[PDB]
Amino acid sequence: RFSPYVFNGGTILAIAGEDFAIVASDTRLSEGFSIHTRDSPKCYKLTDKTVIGCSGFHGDCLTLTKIIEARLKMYKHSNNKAMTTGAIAAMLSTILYSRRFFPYYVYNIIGGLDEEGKGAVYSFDPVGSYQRDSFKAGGSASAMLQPLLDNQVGFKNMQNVEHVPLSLDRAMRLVKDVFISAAERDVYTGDALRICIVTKEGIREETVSLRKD
Amino acid sequence: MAERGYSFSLTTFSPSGKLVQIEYALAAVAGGAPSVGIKAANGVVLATEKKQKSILYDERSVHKVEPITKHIGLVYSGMGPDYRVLVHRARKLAQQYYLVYQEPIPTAQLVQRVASVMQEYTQSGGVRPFGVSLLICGWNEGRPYLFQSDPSGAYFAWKATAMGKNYVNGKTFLEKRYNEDLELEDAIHTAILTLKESFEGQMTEDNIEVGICNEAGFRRLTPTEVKDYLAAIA
Amino acid sequence: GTGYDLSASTFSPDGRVFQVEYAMKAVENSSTAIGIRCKDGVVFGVEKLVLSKLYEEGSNKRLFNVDRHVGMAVAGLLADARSLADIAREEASNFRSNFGYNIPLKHLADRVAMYVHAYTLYSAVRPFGCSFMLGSYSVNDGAQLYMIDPSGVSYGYWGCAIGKARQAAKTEIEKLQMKEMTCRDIVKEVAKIIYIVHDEVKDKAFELELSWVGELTNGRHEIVPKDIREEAEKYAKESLKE
Amino acid sequence: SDVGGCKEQIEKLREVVETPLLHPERFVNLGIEPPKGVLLFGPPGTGKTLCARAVANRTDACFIRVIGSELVQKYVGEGARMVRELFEMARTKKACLIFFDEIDAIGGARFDDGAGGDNEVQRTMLELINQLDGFDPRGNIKVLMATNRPDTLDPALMRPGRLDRKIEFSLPDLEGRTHIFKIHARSMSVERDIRFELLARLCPNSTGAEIRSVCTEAGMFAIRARRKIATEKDFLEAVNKVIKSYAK
Amino acid sequence: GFDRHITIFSPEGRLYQVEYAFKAINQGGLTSVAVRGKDCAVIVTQKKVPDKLLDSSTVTHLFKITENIGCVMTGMTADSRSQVQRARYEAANWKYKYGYEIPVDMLCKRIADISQVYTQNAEMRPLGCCMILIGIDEEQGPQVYKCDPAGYYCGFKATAAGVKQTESTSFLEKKVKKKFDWTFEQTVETAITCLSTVLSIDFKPSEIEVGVVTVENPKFRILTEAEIDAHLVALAERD
Amino acid sequence: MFRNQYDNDVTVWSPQGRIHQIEYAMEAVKQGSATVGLKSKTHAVLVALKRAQSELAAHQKKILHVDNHIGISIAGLTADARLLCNFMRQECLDSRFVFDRPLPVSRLVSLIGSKTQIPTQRYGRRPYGVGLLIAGYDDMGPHIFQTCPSANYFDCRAMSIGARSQSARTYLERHMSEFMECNLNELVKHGLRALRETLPAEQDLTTKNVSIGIVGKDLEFTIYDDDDVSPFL
Amino acid sequence: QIHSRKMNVSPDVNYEELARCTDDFNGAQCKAVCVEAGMIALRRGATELTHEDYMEGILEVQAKKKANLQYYA
Amino acid sequence: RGVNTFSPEGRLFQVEYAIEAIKLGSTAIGIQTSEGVCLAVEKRITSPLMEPSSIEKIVEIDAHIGCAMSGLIADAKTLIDKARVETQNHWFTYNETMTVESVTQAVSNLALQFGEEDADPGAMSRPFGVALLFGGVDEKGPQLFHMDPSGTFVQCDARAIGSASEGAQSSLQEVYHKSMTLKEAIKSSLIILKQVMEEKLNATNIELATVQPGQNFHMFTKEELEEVIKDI
Repeated sequence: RFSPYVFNGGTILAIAGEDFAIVASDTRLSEGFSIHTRDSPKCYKLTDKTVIGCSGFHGDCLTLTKIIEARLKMYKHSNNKAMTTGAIAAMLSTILYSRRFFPYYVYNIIGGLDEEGKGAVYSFDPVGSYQRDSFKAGGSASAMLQPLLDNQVGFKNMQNVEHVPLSLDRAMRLVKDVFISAAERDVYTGDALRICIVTKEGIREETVSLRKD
Repeated sequence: MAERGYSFSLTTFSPSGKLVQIEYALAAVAGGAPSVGIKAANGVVLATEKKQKSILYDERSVHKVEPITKHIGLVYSGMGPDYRVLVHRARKLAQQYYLVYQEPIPTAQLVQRVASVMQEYTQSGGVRPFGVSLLICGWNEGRPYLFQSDPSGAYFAWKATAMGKNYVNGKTFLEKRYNEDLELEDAIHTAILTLKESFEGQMTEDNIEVGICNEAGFRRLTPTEVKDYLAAIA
Repeated sequence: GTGYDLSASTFSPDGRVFQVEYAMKAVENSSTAIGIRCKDGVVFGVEKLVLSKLYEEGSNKRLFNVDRHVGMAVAGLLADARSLADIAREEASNFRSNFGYNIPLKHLADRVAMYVHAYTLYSAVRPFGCSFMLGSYSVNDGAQLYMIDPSGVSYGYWGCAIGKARQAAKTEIEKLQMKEMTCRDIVKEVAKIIYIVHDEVKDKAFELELSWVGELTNGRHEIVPKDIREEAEKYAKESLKE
Repeated sequence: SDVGGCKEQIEKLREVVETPLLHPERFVNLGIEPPKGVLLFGPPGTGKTLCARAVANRTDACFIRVIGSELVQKYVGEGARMVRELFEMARTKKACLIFFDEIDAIGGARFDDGAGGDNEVQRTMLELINQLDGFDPRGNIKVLMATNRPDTLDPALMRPGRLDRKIEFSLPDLEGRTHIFKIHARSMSVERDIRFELLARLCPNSTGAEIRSVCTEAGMFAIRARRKIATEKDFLEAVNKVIKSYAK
Repeated sequence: GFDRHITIFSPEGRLYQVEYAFKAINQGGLTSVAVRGKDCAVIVTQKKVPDKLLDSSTVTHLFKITENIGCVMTGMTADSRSQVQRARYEAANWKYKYGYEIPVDMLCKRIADISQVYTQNAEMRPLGCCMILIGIDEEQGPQVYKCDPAGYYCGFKATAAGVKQTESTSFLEKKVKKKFDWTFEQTVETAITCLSTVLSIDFKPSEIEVGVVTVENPKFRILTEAEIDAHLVALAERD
Repeated sequence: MFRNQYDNDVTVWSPQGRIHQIEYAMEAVKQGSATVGLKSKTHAVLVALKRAQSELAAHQKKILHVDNHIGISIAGLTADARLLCNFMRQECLDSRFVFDRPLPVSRLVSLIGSKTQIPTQRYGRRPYGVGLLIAGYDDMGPHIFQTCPSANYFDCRAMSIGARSQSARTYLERHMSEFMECNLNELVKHGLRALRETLPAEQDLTTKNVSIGIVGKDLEFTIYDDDDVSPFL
Repeated sequence: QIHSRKMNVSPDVNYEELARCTDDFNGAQCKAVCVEAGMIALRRGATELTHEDYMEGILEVQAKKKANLQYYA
Repeated sequence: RGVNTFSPEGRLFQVEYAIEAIKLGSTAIGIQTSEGVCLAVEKRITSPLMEPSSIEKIVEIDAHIGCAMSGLIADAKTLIDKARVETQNHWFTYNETMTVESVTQAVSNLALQFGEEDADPGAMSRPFGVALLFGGVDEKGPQLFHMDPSGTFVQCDARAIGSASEGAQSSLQEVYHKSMTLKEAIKSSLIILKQVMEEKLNATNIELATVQPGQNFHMFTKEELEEVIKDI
C-alpha cells in the first residue's frame, strides 16, 4: 500500500553562547534524487527568544508548531504565567511518546535563552527522550559535519591543545564556513542559508546565499 | 427526557397490604363478554360470546380466539387491544424457543412466559400491566390441560371455569351441572347452555365462537357444525 | 390548578393543552409582518418598532434567509426563531447535496411540520412560540407561499399576515386583485398597507422593511432596501399621512 | 418584651400608627395622607402578637379585636351583615385600631369561585373589599392584619389602595438575643461573672420565643439544686432539650 | 383518578382522557361518509374555506397513501399529518422486506399496535385521530376498515365520520339492505345523497369532494367536475 | 400564588404567556457590579468598577482577557462566568488552527447563544445570571455587543449593566453625538462621569476600584489597573 | 405629574427613567409610590420631594418589586 | 420543589444555607504578614476519653501551599484529594511549581457540579459546605486567599472565619498592620483565639502552623505551642 514514511528533512546547526545562540539552516529541501522545493527553512521563531526546529517531514513540522502555540496561549489565559524552556521541553516529549504508535516522526530541537542570562538548548529523539547539549547539528549532513564542528567551536575533545571562549562574530564566521563546505558533500544542503540570531535585545535574522551545481 | 419518567410503579403497597391497580383489573375483567371452558378430558372446549352492537361489520373479521401454536390456543376476558398485543409477543416467543429445539411445546412454560411479562410491568413503572385474564387451552398426549392466567400474574389448573359479566353466578351454575364423563359433543351442548344462562342477547351462528383441542390439538369448528349442535339441543 | 400546564404529553377536557393555546396568544402579542404572493414571485414586508438610538441592527432583524434560494420571515420570539432556522437550512442542505436537487418549498415545510408536532406529544421540550412565513419562486413550479403555525397547522396561501393587526390586514389584502399587477407594483402597495397600519400601532417610530423574490431576482432571496424602498415610501406619504 | 430582633418592626409601626394621630397637622401641610392598613406575618406568640398590643397601649386609641373565624356563621347574608356593622361603628369613633386575628379563614386562599360553601366565605372576603376600596375614605381608622405566611392571601387583599406596608419579622442577630436575655435577667437572680452572649453564638439560631424559653428552663434546675442564684451549669443543660423540642 | 400527570386503571372502565379524544376530534364543521360497494368504495368529503387569501389546490383532507391504498383522516390536523408520514415509511418498508404488496388490513392492525403502547405510557399520549382505510384487494375484493385511536379497528359495511355519525348511520342502515342493486354510478349518487340530508346542504361544484376506489383498477382517484356535476344533476331529475 | 409552580417548570407558560425564569435572570444582572461600554467605532473603552467585600481584602477582577483582540467585562456571579470563558477560548483556538483567521466576534457571539438557548427549551438548566458587555476589534472595526442570559444579542454603540443602568444611558444618549470617531481621552472622561451615575453617588470616586481597558485601531487587549489609571486621569 | 402637583417639589424631576423602571403597576400603585415617597421624604427632614425618594419607593413590595445584594465577590 | 431551581430572588438557595452550617463550626484564623503566612486553628476537644491527638483540620496541601478548612468536615476530605493530585500532576508534566491561586481555581471548577439539571453536569446533588483559607508562598511572595463556599475566591491578608467571625474580624482589624513582625503576630492571633474560648487554653485543642521561606511548610509542635503560651 501507500507509504507511512517519507523523508523531507534538511540540515540545521544550533550553536549555544552564554548570552546568545544562533540556529542556522539551509533553505534547500529535497528527498533522494528529486527536489521538493528550493526554498523554505525548518527553523522558526516561536517567540520570546525561543527558536525551534523540527527536522523529519514537512507535514509533521507545521502541525506540531501550530499546536504548541495554542498551549502557550491557553496557559497564559489560565492564569498569567508562561512556560519556561524546560516546560516546553517536557511538553514536546509527551506528544512524541503518544506518537510512538504513529508511524511518522521528526527530530526536534528547541533553543532559546534562560533568565540565567545564557542559552539553553534541548534536543529530542524521535521516540521521546531529552538531553542537555552544548552544540547540536541535526538533519542529514549533521553526522559528517559535527566532529569537526565540535572540535572548532568546542575544544573540549581529547584532541586539541588549547581553549578559547566564544564570540558571536566568531560563531557567525564559523557557521557560514561550515555550510558553504557542506554543500559540495550533500544534495540536501544548498541554495541559501537562513540564520536566526538570538540575543537579549530581540531576534534577528540574517540570510546569505550559497552555491548550487 | 427519553429515559426519565416514572421509575417506580403506579401500583403501591398500602397499609391494607393490597395492590390498588390489581384490584381494579378484576373490575376490568368483569366487563368482558361471557366466556366459559369445559375440559372434555380427551378433548377440550372453550367458548365465548361475540356481543355485536353495530350491524355494520364485515365477515367474521377479528376473532377473540387466536392460535398461538398449532397445539395451544388462547381465549380471554378483559380488554381487546391488550389481547391482540399479548398474543403477538407470546406468539413470537413460542415459535422462537421451540424451533431451537424440535420438541413440541409444554404447556406450563407458556404460562411461565406470559406471567413474567405481566409481572415485569408490575415491577417497573412508566407502563401499566395488562388487564386481561386468559384461558390457555391445549392438547398433547395424555397430559392434563385447561389452565387460567390472571392479570395478577398467577395461574391455576381447572376442570371448568367461566369469565365475563356475572362470573360468580355463572360459575355457580357451572359447578352443579358439570360432573363425571362427558363427550366432546356433550361438552359443547353444556357450554352453550351455561352461556345462555349467563345472558342471551341472542345466539346465532355468529354470536358464538367455540373452538376445541382434541384430534391433533386445536381445530376450528365450521359455523355449520355448531349450528348442528344448536338444533341438537337448543 | 388545571392539572395540564404541568403536562404537555397528555389530553385535556379542551383536547389539546393550555400551553399550546398560549403559544398561539404570544405570536399575536408580537409586531406585524405580511406577505403577498404573485404570479411573478412573492414579496415579504415586515414592520419593526424602533427602541432607542443606542442600538443598531447588524445580525438581529426579523427577515431571515433559508439556504440561498429561500426567504424566511417570522413573528414571535427572535432568539427561538433563529434556533429553528439554523437547523432547517442545515437539514435542507444535506438533502440538496444528497438528492442533487434544489429543495422544494413544500418538502421543507413537511420537515418542519413534523418537528413541531413531535414536541406536542412530549413534555420534555416546550414548544417554540413562533410563526414562520416562507416561500420563494421555483423556476418550474411558480411562486408558493406557506405559513407554519406553532399550532401544528400549515397551509399554502395567496396572502398571509400575522401580528396584532392580523384581521385588519387580511381584510385590505382580500380587497385587492388576484394577479396584482407586477411584483414591482406590489412593492409600492405593500408599503401603503404598512404605512396605514402604523397609525393603529403608533406609540413610537417604526422602520419599514421590504424584501422580495422576483422574476428579476431570478428566484434568489434578496432584501429591498435602497432608493427602491424610499420611492414606495414617498407614494404612501403623498397619498395619506396616516 | 422581645425587642432586639423585633426592633425593626417597632420602628415602622410607630411611624405608621402613632405619628399621624400625634402630629396630623404636619401631614396636611405637605399634602401627604398615611396608609390605612399594615400586615403582620411569621409565627404568633413570638412578639409578632405582642407588638400590636404594645403599640395599642402607647398609641392611646381603642384596640378593637375581632376574631375573623367567629364572624363566620351558620346562615348566609349574616356574614356580610357583620362586616358592615363593624365598619359603621368604626366610622363613628374616628380613631381606632381594628386587630384582625388570623384572617385566612375569611382571608384569601381562594379564587376558585365556589365549589360548595367556599362561596359563602368568599362573599365575606369580597364584602370587606367593597368597604375598603369604596366611598368611605380612611379616616383615623387603622387596620392591623395577621397572617401566617402572607403567601396564602389573594392579590385583592395585597393590592394598594388598601394594603401598602407589610411589616416583617426576622432571624435575630446575636446582639439582639442578648437584649432579650437582658430583659429576663432583672427578674432572674444571677451572678454576673459569666456572659450569656458567648453561649448564644454557639446555640442554634432561632427566633425570640425560644431565646426566652431556654432562660426560663434555666431557673428550674436551680430550684432543684437548692441554690438561689443562677450558675454557669444550668445553661449547658437547656440547649439539649430545646434542640430536641422543635423536632418533637 | 389521577389524570393530572398520570393515567391509571380506574373503576370508571374507560378513561376520561380516551373519551375526550373521541369527543373533540374535529374543530371545524366537515363531515365525511364512506360506503362500500362491490363496484366501488367511495368516500365523500367536503371542501370549505374561510377566505379566499388561502389556496384550495393543495388543501385537501384526502390522502393517497400509496397507489392501491387511500386514506381519509378525521382528526386534529397536526396529528393526521404525522401519522401519514409514519405510515408511509412503514408500508414502504413492508414492501421492501416481504417483496409483496402490503394488505390494507395488515396496515390497520400494525398501526393499531403502535397506538396501544402509547396508551400504556403515562409519559406520552396517543395521537388523536380516526383513520379510515379503503382499498381494493384482489384477495377478498375491496376493503373498508376504520380505526379509532383506542387501538380499536374493524371492517364495516359502510361508515360515516364527522360529529353527526349516528345521524348518518340511520340513513345508512336503510340503504344497506340493498346496495348490491346499485351499479357503478348509482352507488355514487346515493353516497352523495346521504351526506346532503344530514348536513342539509344541496351541494355545489366546489363544496364536495368525492373520492372513489374502482374495482378492476388499482386506482384511487378524486373525481373531475364533469363527473361530479353529472351525479348532482342526476338527483335533481328524481326530485 | 403559584410562585413555586413557575420555578418548578422550566417549560413554564402562563395566561399572559410570560416566562418568569427570564425575569429572575434579569434581577440577577441588576445585582452585579457597574460597567459601561462605549465605542467611537475606531476605539472602544470600557470603564468597569472592581469592588472588594471588606477592608482587609483587595478588589476582584471583572475584566477578562478572552483574546488578544476580543474581551469582556462580567456583571453577575464569578463562578458561572469561568465555565463559559473556556468554551469561547477553545472556539478561538480551533479557528486559529484550522482556519487561521480571527473570525468575526459577531459570528462567534451568535453561535454561543444557540447552545444555551436549546437547554432552556427543555428539562434542566437554570439561568446563568451573568450579563456581559463584549468588545472586540474585528475586520470592519470594533463592535460592541450585549449578551444576556436571556440570550438577547444586540449590537449597541454603547450600553451599560449594573443597578441604575438607565441613568448613565441617558447621559450616553446626551453625550452620544460628542463621541464621534475620535479622541481616546474624551471617551474615558465621559466614562468616569457616567460611572458616577450608576453608583448611588454618595460614594466618592476612587482609583483602586476603577479599571479602564481599551482596544482600538492598532491596540489589542490592555488593562489599566489601580494607580495606572491616574496618568490618563 | 398630576398627583405631584399637591406635593412640594424640587425643580427637576426625572419621571421618564422612573416610569420605565416601574413595571406592572395599576393606577393606584403608581399613586401609592408618590405618597410613599413623601413619607420617606418626611423621615429625612426634607421639606421638598426630590428624585431619590421615589427610587427607594418603587423598589418596595407592592407588585413584587424587590432587590437583594450579594451575588459578587 | 426542585433544588435545580435558580430561585425567584435569583440567589440560589443552597449556597446561603452553607454559611449557616459554617457558623456552627469552629474558628480558624489567618494573618499573613509582610513575610510569612500564619494559620491558627481551634481543633477543639470535649471529653477526657477522646484523643484529639488523632484529629487535625489544618493540612498541608504541599510543602509550599497549605489550607485550613472549616464546615462539614467530611466534605473537605473529598475536596483535598482532588486538589492534591492536580498539583502533583503539574509536577509530572512540567516538574514545576504551581501558584496558590491556580490551585484554588482548579478546585473551584469542581465546586459546580450540583444538580442533575443542565446548568451543571451531575455527579453531586449539592455543593461542598466548607470555606478554606488557602495560603502559600511563591515569587508573588506569601499570599492568602479565602475560598468562599459560593465557588469563588477572594484574596486576603487577614481573615477569620468561624462562629465567632463577626466579632473576630473586628478584633482582627485593630491588631492587623500592613507591617508587623511575624513573631508578634503569633501573639496577636493567640489573643483573639483566647477570647472566643470557653474551654481551657491548652496545647491540646489549638494548633498553629506558619510557612516561612527559610524553612518550608512547618506544623508547630506541642513543646513549641507551650512556649508561645508562656509569652502572653
